[PDB]
Order: sequence, then C-alpha cells, then structure tokens
Amino acid sequence: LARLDKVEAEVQIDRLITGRLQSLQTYVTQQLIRAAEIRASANLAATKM
Amino acid sequence: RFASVYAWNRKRISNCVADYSVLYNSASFSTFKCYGVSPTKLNDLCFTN
Repeated sequence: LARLDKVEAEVQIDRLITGRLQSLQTYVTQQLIRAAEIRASANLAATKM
Repeated sequence: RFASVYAWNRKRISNCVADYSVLYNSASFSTFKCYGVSPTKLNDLCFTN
C-alpha cells in the first residue's frame, strides 16, 4: 500500500488475503478437532469424579 | 551522446534527495513503465541505492 496504487495493489493484496485466510481456516479447523478431543477427556474426568 | 546497448552505461545514484515528479511529469518521455513500483508513489518512497 506504500509502493503500489490501488488498481495494482489489489492484485498483490488478494494473494496475501487468500494465503492468510486459508492459513487461518487451517488453524481454526485444527483447534475444533483438538477442542473436541479435550472435551472427551473432560467428559471422562467428569465421570471419574 | 549515449552508450551503445551492447556496452550499456551504468551510473549509481546515492546519498541524495530525489523528486521523481520532475522526471515522470515531464512531457518528453514516450514511455515510463514501472514494475513493482507505482510511478506516483515512487516519489513518496525511499531506497538504499
């Protein structure tokens, strides 16, 4: 944004948007899987209690 | 007189303050393409060499 004006910057920024957004989807997806596995240990410790 | 393109001249510009508007906004140039830099924001930017 300091080095290209809008019409050209849009081409570059969208590559960063999609690369980052796909990299954040991957984090959230794998946290959903981890959380669902800690939940299984919570439901286990709740009954060992 | 300029160089022959097989013996193309090179000069280093450094330790100075520019004003690329004096170049880009002049009427004489028939071509002023810029790659990875905008011709306008070029004048707001700064370089090592």
